[PDB]
Amino acid sequence: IRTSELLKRPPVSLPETATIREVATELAKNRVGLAVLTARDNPKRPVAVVSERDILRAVAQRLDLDGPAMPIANSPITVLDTDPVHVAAEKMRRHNIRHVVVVNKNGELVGVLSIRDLCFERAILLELAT
Amino acid sequence: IRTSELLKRPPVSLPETATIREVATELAKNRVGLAVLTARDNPKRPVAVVSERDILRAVAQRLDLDGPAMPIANSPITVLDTDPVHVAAEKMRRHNIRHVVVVNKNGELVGVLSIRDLCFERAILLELATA
Repeated sequence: IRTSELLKRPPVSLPETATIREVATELAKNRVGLAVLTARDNPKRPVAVVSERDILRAVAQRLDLDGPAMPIANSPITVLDTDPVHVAAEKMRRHNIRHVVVVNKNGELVGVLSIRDLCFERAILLELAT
Repeated sequence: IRTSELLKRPPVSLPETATIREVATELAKNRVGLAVLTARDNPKRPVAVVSERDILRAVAQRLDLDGPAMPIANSPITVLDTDPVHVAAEKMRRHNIRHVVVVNKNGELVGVLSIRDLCFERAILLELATA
């Protein structure tokens, strides 16, 4: 199974100019945990990622949640749409993260894969198990 | 493999009167995503849960983050410390959640199990796949 085969929905993405609350709004609405911030010059080019974890920490620290999201963002960890799903599972495990950003050969955003997408189906489980 | 075998640290718990930001602070500190709210008269008894996802929604809705957490809380979805890990995975899948509250036979809080705990190690995946 390739990572593209498991991608059924578009990822949550926002311009790199997004506020913290704007990211939270899109994540809450789409019931997913990681948002991709995209370049001003290309909305399909990933620049950073913001997790619900980052927003949580912003709340803990009393940051202005209408301020910019980029300062709480981190560099994306990526796999290819062409990569076998075991590579996606390896990066989540080894980087201790619950998502990977799926990009194509040309570096454009294809989707985001969750550990939730890999762990529940028997066929994916058995593939990752062996 | 039992759920108790995969518990890492003591669970994040706060009394049921906790504010939203108090929950966020404790979760941020412990680097985990689910807090258990416990009964005022019994700190061992879970009454509700608040995850980073609930806090996310709170932010999106512009709630007073220094107001009570209970209104944004959910009923605890629990498993026993003696349950096989496939029971936890199934509860996560069927309730569309990424955590479960682990309790003992007397209903006391033992820990919180995450999807991270179940979904990385092969031996565990294998056991989830067999069920």
